[PDB]
Amino acid sequence: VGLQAALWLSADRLGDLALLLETLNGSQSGASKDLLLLLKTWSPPAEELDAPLTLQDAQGLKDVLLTAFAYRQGLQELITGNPDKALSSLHEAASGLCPRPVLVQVYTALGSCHRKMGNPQRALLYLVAALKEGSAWGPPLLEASRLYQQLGDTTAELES
Amino acid sequence: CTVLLQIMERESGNCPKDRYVVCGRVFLSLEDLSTGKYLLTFPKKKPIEHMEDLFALLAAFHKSCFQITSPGYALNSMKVWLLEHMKCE
Repeated sequence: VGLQAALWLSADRLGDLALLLETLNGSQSGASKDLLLLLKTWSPPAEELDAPLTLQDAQGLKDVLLTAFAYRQGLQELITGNPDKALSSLHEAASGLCPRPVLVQVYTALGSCHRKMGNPQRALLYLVAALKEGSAWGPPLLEASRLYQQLGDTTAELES
Repeated sequence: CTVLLQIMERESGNCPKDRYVVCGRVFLSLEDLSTGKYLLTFPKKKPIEHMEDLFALLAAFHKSCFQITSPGYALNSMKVWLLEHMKCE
């Protein structure tokens, strides 16, 4: 089911996905139309008893799904232009299985969220953190450019 | 027994200030232990509500300290390991 749902989440079938998971947990969780709550509620069943081996387990996939879905949702909420609903899910992304490029992109993404809210000093904080932790530091320099443009500090924008 | 807290200062190379202090005096007997009263005995005696009992296990038990460094992920698994796999209160 995890892999299946991974295919659908790679292919953007979120309407069918949440319904599948509604079926998976008790359908009393029917009005819980949110995905990410539903992914957390999803509880793979066993401690995986002495069975044939496998390259990956149900738990390591729930741990991959929570971070993938929360990242993708945070970028959709950003681009659609609601950078207050973002912060919650873009923090729930780092609070999980978050590889070091996924972390770099969450930090840039929160720089963007803060720039849009008009909080340049916080956005500078997250962008310096993204520079530090990352080895892929293009997008951070871009977000700094866009933030100094939004402000006016044009020599800084140009240096970025 | 009698309990003696000894103290030695380090900065002053005069060896000056050894404020001994005799802090109480401890009696035990087998008649006491036979009625418990001082023992720490495992399970069911879970809900530790005299904090001395907790400081006893941090004193009696063997201690080892590990640094964990993930160079390529983040580290939020620890509380889960601790709370779900180890079922910690």
